[PDB]
Amino acid sequence: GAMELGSSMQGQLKLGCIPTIAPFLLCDLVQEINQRFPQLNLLLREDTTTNLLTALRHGELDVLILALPVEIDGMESRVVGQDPFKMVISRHQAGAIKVPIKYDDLPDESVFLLEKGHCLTEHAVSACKLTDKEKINPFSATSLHTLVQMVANGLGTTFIPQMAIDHGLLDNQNLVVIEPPGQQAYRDIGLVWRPSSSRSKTFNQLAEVVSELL
Amino acid sequence: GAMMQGQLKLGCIPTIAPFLLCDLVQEINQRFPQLNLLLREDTTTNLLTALRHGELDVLILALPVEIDGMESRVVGQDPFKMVISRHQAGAIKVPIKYDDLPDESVFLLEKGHCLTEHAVSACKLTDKEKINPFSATSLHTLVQMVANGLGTTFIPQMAIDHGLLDNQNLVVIEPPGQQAYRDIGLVWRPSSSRSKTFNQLAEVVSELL
Repeated sequence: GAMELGSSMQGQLKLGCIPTIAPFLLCDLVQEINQRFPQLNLLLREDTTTNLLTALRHGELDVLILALPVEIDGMESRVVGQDPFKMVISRHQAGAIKVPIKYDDLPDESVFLLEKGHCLTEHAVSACKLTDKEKINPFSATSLHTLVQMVANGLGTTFIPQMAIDHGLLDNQNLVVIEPPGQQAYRDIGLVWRPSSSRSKTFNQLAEVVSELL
Repeated sequence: GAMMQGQLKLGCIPTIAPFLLCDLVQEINQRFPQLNLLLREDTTTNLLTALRHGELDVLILALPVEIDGMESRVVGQDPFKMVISRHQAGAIKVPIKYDDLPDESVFLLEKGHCLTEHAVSACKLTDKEKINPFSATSLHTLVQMVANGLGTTFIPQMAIDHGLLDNQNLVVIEPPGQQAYRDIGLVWRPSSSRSKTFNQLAEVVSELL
């Protein structure tokens, strides 16, 4: 984009994204858009899932980038890729917890999770088969950065999306990336927008670019 | 820490937490092996309510702000910087003069983030027309818009040293301000019986700024 644009993939686009995707995925999306579609100014809103859906319905955003599945009511969605889940612990408790990790052998009030309202918590404990709630610590986190920082202090473990690890969220925090126990875990990444939109061809070309980054 | 002793719940604003607390945790894990730290990232106003009601023990805010008359200790200074994309860097001349920029080109965080207050004050931004009406909601998406080429903004130095601008093709610019910085302080309750623990933590943060 540019500060000044002159006279489908051109113009302005208001995009919403969740706090568990925006810091890690939108960095590479901007560099692709800067080169492929130079005259596409891209404005960004980072908010939780239900708030972004409200902003889309009220016409304040043109398209969303969410983690699926979530209740989207009547909007149109397109999955563009999958984002694996991993577990992280510090190297102080690397001997206190065995790999392959198993939930029932862990001490309880050790699994830290984000505040409800972040779709990551419900997606993690569903993709990863975390059924024993007593594992979960009562103190819930309010951001993904502070969630990793508590795990870096050795207070337990958590589930981290792969795109955050690829972006370097765990850098210099002395952590180990452990495969999640049980069954395979991941989350769907898709674009959400209203059916009453003439920019369907603009959203789908962008959905192809996001599909290449995953 | 594991699953200057015991437990401690700390609150920090979103413009400091993703950058400063990474080093603080790695320091505490070695300097005080049994201090467990629970973290709460929220705005300045909501952090003061949680500290006042006992939900949190010690805060880390960007001073100056109204802090309930609580106990505060400034532990360091955080410089400000201006950032632009490389493909828009040839169009903006440095030293920066605000009146030469195009209008609505300075993106800023929305209300509630104290970074917008401290930046426009320390960097002496007076022409409110130069600010784009579209307010940003996170420090990460704010940078990504500037990387897209929409304009410029003020970024704390601790975010730049942490690597927020990596692989974004951004240029760092000195802002026109003789004291363009902000103060990082620890806020806790005067009634607290752990000021011997809070002050010792204030020195570890002072070695990080």
